[PDB]
Amino acid sequence: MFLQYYLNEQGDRVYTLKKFDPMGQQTCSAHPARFSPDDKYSRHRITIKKRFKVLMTQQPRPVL
Amino acid sequence: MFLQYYLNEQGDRVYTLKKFDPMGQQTCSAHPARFSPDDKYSRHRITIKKRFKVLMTQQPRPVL
Amino acid sequence: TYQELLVNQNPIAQPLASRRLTRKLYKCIKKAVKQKQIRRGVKEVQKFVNKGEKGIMVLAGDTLPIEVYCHLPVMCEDRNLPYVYIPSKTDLGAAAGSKRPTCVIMVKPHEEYQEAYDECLEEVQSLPLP
Amino acid sequence: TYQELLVNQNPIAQPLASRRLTRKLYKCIKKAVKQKQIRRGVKEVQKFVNKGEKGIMVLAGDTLPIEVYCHLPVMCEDRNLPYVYIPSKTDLGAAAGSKRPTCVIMVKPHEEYQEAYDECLEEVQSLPLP
Amino acid sequence: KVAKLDTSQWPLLLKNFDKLNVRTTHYTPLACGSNPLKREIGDYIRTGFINLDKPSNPSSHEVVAWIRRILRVEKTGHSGTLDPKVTGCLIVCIERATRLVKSQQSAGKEYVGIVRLHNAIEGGTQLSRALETLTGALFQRPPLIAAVKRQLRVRTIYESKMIEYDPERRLGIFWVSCEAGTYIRTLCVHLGLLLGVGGQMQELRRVRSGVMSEKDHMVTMHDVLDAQWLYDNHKDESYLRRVVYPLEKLLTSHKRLVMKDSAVNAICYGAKIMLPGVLRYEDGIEVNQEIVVITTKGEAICMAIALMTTAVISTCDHGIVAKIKRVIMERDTYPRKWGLGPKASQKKLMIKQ
Amino acid sequence: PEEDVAEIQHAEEFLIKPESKVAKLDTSQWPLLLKNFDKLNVRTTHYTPLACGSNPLKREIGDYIRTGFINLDKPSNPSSHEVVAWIRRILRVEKTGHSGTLDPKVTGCLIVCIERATRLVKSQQSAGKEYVGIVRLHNAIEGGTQLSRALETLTGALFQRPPLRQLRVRTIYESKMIEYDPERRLGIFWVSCEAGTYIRTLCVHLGLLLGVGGQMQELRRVRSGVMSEKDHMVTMHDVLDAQWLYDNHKDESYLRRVVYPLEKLLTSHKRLVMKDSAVNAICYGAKIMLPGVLRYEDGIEVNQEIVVITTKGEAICMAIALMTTAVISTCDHGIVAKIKRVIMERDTYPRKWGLGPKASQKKLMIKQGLLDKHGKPTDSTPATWKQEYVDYSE
Amino acid sequence: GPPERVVLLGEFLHPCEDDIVCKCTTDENKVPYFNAPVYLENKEQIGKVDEIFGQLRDFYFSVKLSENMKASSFKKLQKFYIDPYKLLPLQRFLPRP
Amino acid sequence: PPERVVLLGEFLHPCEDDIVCKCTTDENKVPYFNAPVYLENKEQIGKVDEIFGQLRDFYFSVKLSENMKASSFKKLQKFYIDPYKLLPLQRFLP
Amino acid sequence: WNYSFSQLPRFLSGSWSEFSTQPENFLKGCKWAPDGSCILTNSADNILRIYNLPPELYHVEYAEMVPVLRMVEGDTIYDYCWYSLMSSAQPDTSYVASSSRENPIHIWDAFTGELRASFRAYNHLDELTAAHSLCFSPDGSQLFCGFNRTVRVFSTARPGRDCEVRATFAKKQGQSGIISCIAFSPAQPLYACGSYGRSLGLYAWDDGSPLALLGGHQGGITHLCFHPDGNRFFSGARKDAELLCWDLRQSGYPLWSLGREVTTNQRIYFDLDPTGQFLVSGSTSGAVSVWDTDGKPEPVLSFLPQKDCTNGVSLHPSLPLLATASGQRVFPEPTLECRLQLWWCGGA
RNA sequence: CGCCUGCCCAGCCCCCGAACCCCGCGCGGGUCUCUCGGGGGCGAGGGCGAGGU
RNA sequence: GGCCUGGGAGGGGUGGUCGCCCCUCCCGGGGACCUGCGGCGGGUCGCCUGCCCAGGGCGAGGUUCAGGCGGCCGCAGGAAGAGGAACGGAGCGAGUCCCCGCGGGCGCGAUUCCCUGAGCUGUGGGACGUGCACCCAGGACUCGCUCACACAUG
Repeated sequence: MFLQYYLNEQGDRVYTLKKFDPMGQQTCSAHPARFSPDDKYSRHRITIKKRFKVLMTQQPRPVL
Repeated sequence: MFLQYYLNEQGDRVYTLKKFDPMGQQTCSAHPARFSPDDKYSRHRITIKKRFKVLMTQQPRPVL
Repeated sequence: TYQELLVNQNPIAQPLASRRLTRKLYKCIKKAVKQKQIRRGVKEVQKFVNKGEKGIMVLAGDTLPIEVYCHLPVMCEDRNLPYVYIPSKTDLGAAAGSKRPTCVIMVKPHEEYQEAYDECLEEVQSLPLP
Repeated sequence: TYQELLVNQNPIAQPLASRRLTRKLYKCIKKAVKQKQIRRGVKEVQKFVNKGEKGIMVLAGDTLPIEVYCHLPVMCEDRNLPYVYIPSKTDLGAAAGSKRPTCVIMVKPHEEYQEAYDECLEEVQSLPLP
Repeated sequence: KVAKLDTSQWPLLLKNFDKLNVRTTHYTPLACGSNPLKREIGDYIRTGFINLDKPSNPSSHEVVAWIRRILRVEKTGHSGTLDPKVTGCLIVCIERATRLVKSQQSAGKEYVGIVRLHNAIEGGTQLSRALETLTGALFQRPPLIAAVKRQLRVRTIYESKMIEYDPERRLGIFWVSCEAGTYIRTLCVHLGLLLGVGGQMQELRRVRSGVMSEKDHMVTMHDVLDAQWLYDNHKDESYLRRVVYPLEKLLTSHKRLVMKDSAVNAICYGAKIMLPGVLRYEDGIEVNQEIVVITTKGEAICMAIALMTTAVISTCDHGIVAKIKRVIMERDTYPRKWGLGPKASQKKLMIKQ
Repeated sequence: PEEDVAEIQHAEEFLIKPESKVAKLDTSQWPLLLKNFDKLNVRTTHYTPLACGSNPLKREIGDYIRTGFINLDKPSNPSSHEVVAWIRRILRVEKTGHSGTLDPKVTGCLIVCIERATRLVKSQQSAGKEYVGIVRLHNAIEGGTQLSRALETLTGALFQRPPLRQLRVRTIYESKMIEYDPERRLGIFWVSCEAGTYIRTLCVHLGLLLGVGGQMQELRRVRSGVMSEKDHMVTMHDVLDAQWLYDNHKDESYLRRVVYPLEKLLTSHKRLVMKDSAVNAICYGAKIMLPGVLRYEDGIEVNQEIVVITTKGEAICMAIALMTTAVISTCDHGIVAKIKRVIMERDTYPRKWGLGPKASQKKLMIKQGLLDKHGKPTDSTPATWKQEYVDYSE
Repeated sequence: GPPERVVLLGEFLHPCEDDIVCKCTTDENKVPYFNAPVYLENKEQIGKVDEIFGQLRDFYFSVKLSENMKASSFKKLQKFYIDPYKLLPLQRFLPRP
Repeated sequence: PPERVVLLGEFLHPCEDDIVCKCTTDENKVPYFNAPVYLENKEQIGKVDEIFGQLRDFYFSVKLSENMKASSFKKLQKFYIDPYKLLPLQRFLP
Repeated sequence: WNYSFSQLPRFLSGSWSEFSTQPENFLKGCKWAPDGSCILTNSADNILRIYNLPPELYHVEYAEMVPVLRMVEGDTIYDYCWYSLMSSAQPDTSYVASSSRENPIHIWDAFTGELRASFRAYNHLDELTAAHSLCFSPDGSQLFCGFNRTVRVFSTARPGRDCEVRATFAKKQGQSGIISCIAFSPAQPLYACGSYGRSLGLYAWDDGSPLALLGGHQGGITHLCFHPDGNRFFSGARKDAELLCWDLRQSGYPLWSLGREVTTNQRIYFDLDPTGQFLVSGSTSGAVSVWDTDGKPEPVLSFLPQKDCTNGVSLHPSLPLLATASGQRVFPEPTLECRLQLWWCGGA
């Protein structure tokens, strides 16, 4: 997978083929993680996402 | 009993087993004083709590 | 060492005894315990102040919460009994030959330490009152 | 370079290995690569930890998205395995003897290099919680 | 000086009233009510509650008995039992505030307790993991009572935290946030089984009862006795007015609906809350939602169930905004002012004519 | 001073004073189809609300999921049909659909509609879509200006053919070059296009037009109609975890960040607020007649697709406007719109047609034998009724 | 007496004060009766279900052992079996619709 | 062999084993898939495999017959088709 | 070899260094295993320690003794004991019972030092109560243990909460207080319970029915010993000068009184010979006193192990070895190390 | 091929080399889809003249 | 699937204003309310009907799952003009359920009533006298009494 990105000042994705930003830091991979329906690590993912305050519920609420 | 506490810098109780807090002061017991309904020392408690400016009526009034 | 205990004092712990007066009071308690002439608990001290038994009532100035013993100062002022605070409850218990602390002790007078008792009594009554 | 790699870091990448502990871990991995004791990638490490193996699980702190390997920390805590985050993904793969980056590897013990393994293990066991 | 105060510093249910949606600004004020904080001491106590710090010897029903001797009132309730040796936050509702006990008893509690383990564990992290395991919806057997075997039931533990661990005495402080009716003694037994060493709850203290906590407004039993004494002997209310708080403080989380003075007495007699009497209404009123209906002086009239949403109120011109759940205010606090309105007058006129 | 504020709170009297100024609402922050509810033109305020439905955001969790969708970030192994089948299995739900088939190795925006939101899938499938792909050229090029010129050339209404059928027309609205790498002969392009545009085919045509030849290396969908990759986008892990958290901790919080009500897809459309009595009639397939219109938005035009909503902000149906805004404001009677697609279930709101004045009049005349059994005129009908009553069947 | 058949109740985890803690692994996540006899696959009674605890879909149970049994006897991941009439469905404990 | 032939398009730069051609058919008429492409003398060059570009101005690639080579054709060299394998824009446009 | 206190006991190695880890540590008795293989010691650090019989005895200077096991409790250890029918030839018999504050009665394996079993005593509220005393029956089938106003009887075969409860105080009548010690008659089918409430009680083994209730002592009773005759037995108390001699015949009143200095709230142990002729006891002063039981017991010897309280004394069942445990609670003032010791008491 | 063991084909994951591409003056240096070769892990989709009850 | 059908005008052939066939030009028609669900849009050996020689085979048709990606057919619900400015409430009391770990809690007296126990414990533990106050309040259902039957006065 070649497609990478870095976030703009506006907040949107700037797509790129390079593995570093103009400002030095690493570009994230554009594609989401692989998923399989047999996954039984929901407890595990939630447990540590709570610890570091990165669970989706704990973020600022969206504008509707 | 076993539960003690000391106050942090924003006035929250910080519970602990240890008799001294991290700054070397003694920790208070978490539990209130034992009460008797036949207590006849109401005059006496008001008398010296007024004297040392620690009666509840002399404190800053709560914001509601 | 004394100045470190001064951090732990109550809102109501006055008049606090001087560093040397604290030492005199402990030595008087040791002699009174040997003679079987003290009362230790609030439970006890309160009972015999009600009966009207005289003595110097020594209080621990780091007692919390204050509701446990803060009635006793006024009970003494009703009957003109001399009372005084001291830095710590652990040392007050230690003075009576005990590992556990206590928040109040009342020392009764007796012949064997009458001069030491009167020396303590004299300085207690001389203290400035808040 | 170590201090520069903190800019690239991941929200969940703690406890992070120190500059010196990172150096010790790479050399323990390289020794384990020669003896073929390591297990590389999520699929293998997840399989072997579930199967019943024990050792030290070295995670990469540059990994994104976190969903690829954020289940592994708790898989260790269920079986009391030690784990630690090192700064880079590319360095982990180079130390593991691969020409691609890698997000996680598990180092197993061996009689050949127990001195270096013990220095890492005890230091990693000692790491404070965030 | 009230003119200088921002609306965010107005007391209790009048706080941030300008951010409620305004239906109409016109009504005829009546000299009937007071602000809940300025109620005459008798009425103030009869509509009030105490955020008590329960002592460690008596049962919670003994404590509320003692409070109703002291204050000289006929009714009290108590926001969930604490066991005889347990201390902490016990909301004691007095008289007309006892209408609110179900809302207080059903609220989420928080506890700080000590578990004693019967053998050594590896360390504090192992206890911390067993607490994470017993987060979420748990099975707990309710204890036997009068030889009546209650069935296994489910209770949620929202959060858990391992505060301290002492390997010498094998003692561990824990903090638990949980649903009402959770057995913390049972939690410590399970926490011991999960570790494999065994365990018992050494000690317990409730640090929160829904809206009230030990952080603010909490008083001991001595304050309650002492405040009453000062009122009895010196005719000073000051101490009582810091021990007892008006029941409006328990309702500050609820969505509000402000009513005209004309409507107040009608609602107290059992009339449904109609839309022509609504002055202001909060954002986020939903259908079948429990709301608080208040006067323009901030007094709670009733707990009501909303039959219109916020948006529906904005569009309509008449009709049932809410039905009553429980009337708080007494009848004839305000005068009868119903039947005087334009449509209601027209109805009675056209029946007569 | 904090203490000075506390002292004023207990000393001085507080009162919501009477005023003569006009009561002005602010509905700019209200959720979804209730946003700027104040700005809609008001026909009438006089009706009886029913208290049956809910605000879309605050439906009970079962009803919330059944009337909702997921802006999914599709993972790179499975097919789009397999992905929605997983979501159907996870949420323990009967039916699921999606906003456009992404190929197995393609990622990005896939609006997965759940149960009763699956009535919108045709509208979502026809919506305009944006892609970010990588074209891999078989031979070298002079520079990235040439590949940009090829994308400039293929901006417009194009001929296209499916991958391995008939020739088809597909418009590409806008195209752009993000960057090009001469070493590995890969070029990132972004394209906005209509639904059903084949991007594999576009990459081949870029290759032929340049002369070097080429194919699609990889693809990602960044937009699917109204939803984008920076708008509430969620992964398959989130969907699984949010359901698990609801199952094991009884916590709906995570589900309500994952799933959104179908009304969020319809926020672009012009609104027509119906009276609560008219709602279930329209769900049964009635005409949207003028007596039931409470409010109507500015700038409705003839043959425009409008969303018809309740007073609580629920979507009843998508509909085609027969009257303009100006006509609705001035006319006495008529058909305001006709149904395109009924979203809301039957008997969500109760069955309250035939109770009105003019409807009850017609029922009475049929009972009296003044009209026929099928509501049609006779010779005996009064000239007042016969002239006034404009029967819409005609 | 011995039941006609027995269904998988759970697997052995660590012992705890002379009774055995077991992870529950029932089909359809069914919950055992209190004091329900626990059998090994040979249909020999080892004990009775004492405690039931943990999350709804990942719960444990302790087993008060029989007169002749010892907690040291059991090995890790050893399976235990229950009379299927002495289970209840999970739906019972889940909230009313 | 065709009865008669009509212009198909002119030669554009070659591709890998194909020749790309810009269409210049009368009234923009679109050629059929797999239709034989001819020279001015009715000698078949190849067969039309792919058709692409905008509806008004579009291109077509020709899969060459085995004898021909892509490099041999001159710049703007014209190519032909039988008129029965052409289609109007009005089929595709609406 | 046979016991003889015609001469002062000769010193044999003891342990002092490990007890000095904690400040103000002190021993809380010592007990030989009933086969005579090793000695068990309690201490104020809440650590039971087992020391093997010295190899240098059978093999002169002896090195400082080192314990083969340390088995840690998390709270004050109220009582501890060897299994009644222990033999070092059988791993199934070699184990140590131990009770502790707010904890179950733990059973420790005497070879490996692992927690082997747990007996648990709950009150009517289902809260765990700790046993203040422990005693195995002379068959080794049952584990008797004392609480406030009640003895419980756990079956040794079935470890757990299951127990036969025996109330000693019913409707303000019977033996009151915490039952601080149990002991069984070698010959008769009975057991004797001492309490911190002054009284002694005798009870039938099979039923738990009271046979007698005896006064005598002026403080809380701390220890009991039956003579190998079966008729005669002895008792001692805290803050009480007399060690009272009793007899099952001519009951109701103690036959003799033996003086010893006890000025603390301590369990100052005493022990008989295996033959039953001598009786040894410790003291708060330090002086270990010896009496010949064979009339009133005649004073034979008094010697001083150390300049400190001798809380524990234990006599070896086969060999002439006296063990002595030392130390006591130090009381503070506003602003010698304790030790186990062995002693040869054989004849010349 | 009822069952079990073993072998072959297909599929999935990891490492190395060659060709191709890029840069410099037959040579040197640096990357990556597809294709070809080698090594490691894994049979129940298909086949088997072998072994066991 | 090189769509289907009717009328008028002109030219050619054949037979007894008339019938039939072919070509060219012009014009009309292919209808049947609204909504929801399902099926068709080659290849599923899983079921049924039919055909042939508790079994086997088949170029046809159909139902329920699985797979692939507007038009027609079938079934079901409606045949809808959109009502109602007191509807049908409250507060108490009782019976029955839910809730529901509650002999323990409090005080005083005398031998300082005993006790710094290694036993919790003097900010409290116990013994004996003695007295005292606790064991509800809520919610739901059901059958009474009281107060109203209220659209909220520009």
